[PDB]
Amino acid sequence: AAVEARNEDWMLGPLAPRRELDEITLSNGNFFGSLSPTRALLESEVSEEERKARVAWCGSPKFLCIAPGDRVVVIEGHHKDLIGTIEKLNTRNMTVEIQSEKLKTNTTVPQFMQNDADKPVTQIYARLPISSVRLVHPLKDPQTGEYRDVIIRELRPRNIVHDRPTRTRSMRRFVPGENIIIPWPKQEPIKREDQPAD
Amino acid sequence: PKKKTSHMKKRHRQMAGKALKDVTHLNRCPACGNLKRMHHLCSTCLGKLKGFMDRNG
Amino acid sequence: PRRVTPVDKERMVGRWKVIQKELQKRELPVLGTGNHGKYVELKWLGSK
Amino acid sequence: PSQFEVTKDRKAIKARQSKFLSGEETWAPGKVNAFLNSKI
Amino acid sequence: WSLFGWGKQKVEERNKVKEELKQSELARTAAAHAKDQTPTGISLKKDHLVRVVDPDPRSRVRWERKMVIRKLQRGTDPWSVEPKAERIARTERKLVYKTGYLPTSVKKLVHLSRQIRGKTVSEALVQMQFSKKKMAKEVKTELLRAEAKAIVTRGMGLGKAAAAAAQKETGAEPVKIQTKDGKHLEIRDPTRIYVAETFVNKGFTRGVELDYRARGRVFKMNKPTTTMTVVLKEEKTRIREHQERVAKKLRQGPWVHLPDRPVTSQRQFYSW
Amino acid sequence: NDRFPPLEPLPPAAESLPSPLPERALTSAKLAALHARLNLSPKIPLQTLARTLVDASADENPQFNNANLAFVGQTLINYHIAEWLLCKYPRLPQGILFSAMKAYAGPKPLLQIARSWGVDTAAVPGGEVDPGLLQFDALKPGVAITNFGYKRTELAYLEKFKWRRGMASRVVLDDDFGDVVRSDVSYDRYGNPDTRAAAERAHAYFVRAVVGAIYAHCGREAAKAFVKAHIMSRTLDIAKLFEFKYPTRELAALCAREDFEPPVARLLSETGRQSRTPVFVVGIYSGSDKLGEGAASSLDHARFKAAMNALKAWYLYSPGENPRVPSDMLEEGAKPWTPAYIDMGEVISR
RNA sequence: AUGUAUUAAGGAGAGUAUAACUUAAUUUAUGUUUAUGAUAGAGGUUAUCAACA
RNA sequence: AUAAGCAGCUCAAGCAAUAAGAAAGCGAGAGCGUACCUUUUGCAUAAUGGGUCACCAAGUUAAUUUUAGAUGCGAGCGAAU
RNA sequence: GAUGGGGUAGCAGAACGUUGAGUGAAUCUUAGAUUUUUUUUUUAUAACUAAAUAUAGAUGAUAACUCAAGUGAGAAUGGU
Ligand SMILES: [K+]
Ligand SMILES: [Mg+2]
Ligand SMILES: [Mg+2]
Ligand SMILES: [Mg+2]
Ligand SMILES: [Mg+2]
Ligand SMILES: [Mg+2]
Ligand SMILES: [Mg+2]
Ligand SMILES: [Mg+2]
Ligand SMILES: [Mg+2]
Ligand SMILES: [Mg+2]
Ligand SMILES: [Mg+2]
Ligand SMILES: [Mg+2]
Ligand SMILES: [Mg+2]
Ligand SMILES: [Zn+2]
Repeated sequence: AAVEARNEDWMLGPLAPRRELDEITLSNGNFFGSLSPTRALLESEVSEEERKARVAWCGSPKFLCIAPGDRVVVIEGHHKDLIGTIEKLNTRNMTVEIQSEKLKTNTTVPQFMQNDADKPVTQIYARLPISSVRLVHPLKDPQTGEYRDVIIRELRPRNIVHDRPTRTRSMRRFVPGENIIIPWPKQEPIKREDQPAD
Repeated sequence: PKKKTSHMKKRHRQMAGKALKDVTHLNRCPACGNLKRMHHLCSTCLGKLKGFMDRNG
Repeated sequence: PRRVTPVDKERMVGRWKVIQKELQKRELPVLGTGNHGKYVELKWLGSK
Repeated sequence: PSQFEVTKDRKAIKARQSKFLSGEETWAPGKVNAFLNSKI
Repeated sequence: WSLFGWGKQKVEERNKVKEELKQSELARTAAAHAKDQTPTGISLKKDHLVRVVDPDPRSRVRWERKMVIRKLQRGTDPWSVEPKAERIARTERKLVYKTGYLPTSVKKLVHLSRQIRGKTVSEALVQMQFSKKKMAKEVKTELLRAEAKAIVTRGMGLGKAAAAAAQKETGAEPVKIQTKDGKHLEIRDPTRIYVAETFVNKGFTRGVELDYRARGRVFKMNKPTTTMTVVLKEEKTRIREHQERVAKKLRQGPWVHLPDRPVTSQRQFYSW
Repeated sequence: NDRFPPLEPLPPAAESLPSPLPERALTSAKLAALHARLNLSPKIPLQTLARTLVDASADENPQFNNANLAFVGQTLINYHIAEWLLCKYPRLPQGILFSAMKAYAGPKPLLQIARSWGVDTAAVPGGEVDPGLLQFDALKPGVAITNFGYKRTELAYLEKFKWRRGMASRVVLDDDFGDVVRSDVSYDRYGNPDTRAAAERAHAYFVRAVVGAIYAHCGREAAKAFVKAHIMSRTLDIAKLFEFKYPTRELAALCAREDFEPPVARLLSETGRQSRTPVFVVGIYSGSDKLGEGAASSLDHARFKAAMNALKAWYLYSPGENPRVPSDMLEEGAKPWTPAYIDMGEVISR
């Protein structure tokens, strides 16, 4: 559709259509310039050899070395070289949500979960795969001692230790080649409460 | 049939004198002005007047 | 010594020096593919 | 096609049609069909 | 959010998507900021469309380089002329509309497309309202949708008020043309929409019925669905095509009594 | 870059010059082939043929441009055709003479002589282009050569108010073809009827320049042979440049002027009268002599056509196909000159 | 398809956390090594973020 | 829209490019020409076969025994240590 | 100023094309490799020129010579 929309803007000139005021495409049911929830949230399941490829640069699907709360830099797509903080971390598709206003994108809301006065299209935060983002952490200049931000291209787990009675583990992430142990981001534990039925 | 009818001899049978005729006997309705067939009653005014005589009488 | 490319032909005619100005004035990529990257819409969905 | 329930996208194209025909708004060429660098 | 996953999840998961949509509507809320959105909610900001309107900027950029080099190879040539196809696209509006899948056949609907061909949209709608065919009611609905697209998307049919002035305020003489078929028309509004072209195509198979004949024989009957395409144009296309036919008739020269016909046999001697 | 080194070694200050340098013409394969295509003598170096291809619109300098060669060439081409046309058809009307001079040495035929030599034009003038291409600037409006004709005081009125110009003043006031005298950049555009004129002008000036270089290097006699071989060898049906208004009246003034008895139209033959396509053959006879004959479908048209054929025969009188030219005398010793026929002029009638 | 190695009883019905399999249909423990592996965090359903024996 | 074409071939008017240059295509009109295959002494044959198009669909492999050409060794050759 | 020229059954010679393979960890490709089209040229079952559309850096295409065949279809009341 973009291959034909650009040839018309070239040819028609001052008669270029107003495609934003057009009806939906009955093939997929989307409006002009809007994605679909399945394609804007990246909730489509991926193969197991894909999850290992998306996480290849940061450990493995079961030893992931990136956590929510740590700033990352985008390295793919239109919004390249963008920097934001990870809000969510979907470990099923290996997709990450960055709550930046530049990653928003129109999406068509299905009418089975929308009132009759609500606008059909809304702007939601689009998610990215883990492979499309690298870690940004401030390091110290060994020559001058000045702190500056750098992009971490690879992470690997270190000092892994399991606790069989509790089925837990605690490891450390470091930068291969330079051996810079990067501390984990401040993660708040889930709030556990005592219910009346317990 | 002995042979298959060609594209020419089948197109003659289908469209030569079998073009749909445009209805030209259309007049407006005096009460409302809507287009109706000639010598015929308006379908939108018939129902409305037919329903207007059922409520009050 | 080397293959004559469509770029070489235009330089001989004289048209190339004008093309560099237009492409540069429009922010288009002269003799390149620019800083833009490969299509990733299908790659992000897990396409193989 | 005559029996399909008109959706929200078909109801907004009928309000624009009556706004252009009436004369309230003036039609103008589209500006978001494609992001070309020529802008002509 | 699928229709079969919306009920397979707990309320907490569902009630977490509503706060996402709710918080998305507080940022969307006088004139400069209210014109960046359509009534359907489509945000007309570049960053929000770049992912759909410009999915492949690496290929669009190179294609736009192909058209700029091809445009400078013509501006250099002193003998170049704008192609006839490039000059009409930027001067004459056009809308190609493909209807939905109609439950009929091609040999039935073909006669309903030849009836509205060449007629104006207003003339064609009056013939679908008073036709006896069952598919004429569907062609009247699909012709109203195409007209809405033409007026809104393409801008056609929006010059009436201006044209009505010249005819009456200035007592101007309207244009008189003759269609390719030969019908004489008198065009007072050159923006009037009409049905330039129209053709019917065949779609998927609606269904399959079984025909139980004698001797335990069965035959398959395919239920057909079909579509129609309408190419809507303004009356400026017919006023241009008529001037071309008239110019081609005044360019063939007049009829001469004694023409100079060629002798097409060459022989290596004189016969006179 | 490193993978694509430049095909032609050139200094960095070469894409800015208006035209390639003179020494660049000594390394181009297009000039060496163009020089050998026209069989030019080795007296004309390649640095001179290159100058002929640089139009004055690509270079404002008087040197490096066609301005001076194209002038010296136009004078020779015009003079050699003028004398040859007057010796071949001594009775041509002056308006037809202008049309026939323009039919041989005009911008239209000279554009075809340049295209028959395999002369490819350059897109835009620049120092980088090889000197073997005809380079000119078609977007510059004011480029023109110097002519002998003067500007008319009433030029504005003639165009605006349709004033009358005449055909006896055109010889002095106007140019050699009778026409009146003085009648950054963006390449996102299309051709123009004004640019097409500049394209015709550039080609004509080049063909004229080649004759200017032949004259300077090889001398007068070499230029005359070049014009005689490439320009005068073209064929033209001068009988097709005639347009008559009231020919029957003009033919009557002719016989009256020459003292011939009045012309009488006689019906030599006819067939198919009272039909859709009749044929009438009428012959115009001055006394017993038959001046001209014409056949047409209408009796009146046949009489008009017969009168035109008689007038064309008067004007298209040729002593010979290859007549002697007054220019044949100034060269090496030739036979004494014999006076050529001088006609009074075309008849002026009602 | 051939070769190598190992082994020497097979199927169905119904039910079940729809990768997980038998009304317990995701049981419970050991040892070792855990990024220099093997081939100093968050996470018990927002689960099974660990493989081998 | 006055015509009795296996729709090809030979001859060919004319139409066809807004513009310098550039005519593919369609073709009136004249003539020549009774599809293909199989099977037969012989088929336009009213003898057999085929609605159209796409795809699938037939002298191959093994052992054995020969011949020609080329080439290795040579009253030895090949095989094998 | 060489000689020769229809052809069924049949016999013989010489080639092209298709698929896969070796040389190949080779050559070429956003300065456009590849695009079932169109077009141009060459004694031409074939390749080539150009044009138009799309956009690939190799799970891409490829000359030349060679190797092996599930290798060439208007014909089987053939089959899908
Ligand atoms: K076979
Ligand atoms: Mg822990
Ligand atoms: Mg039965
Ligand atoms: Mg007839
Ligand atoms: Mg028999
Ligand atoms: Mg028969
Ligand atoms: Mg038969
Ligand atoms: Mg049959
Ligand atoms: Mg086969
Ligand atoms: Mg013979
Ligand atoms: Mg033979
Ligand atoms: Mg292609
Ligand atoms: Mg078959
Ligand atoms: Zn009424």
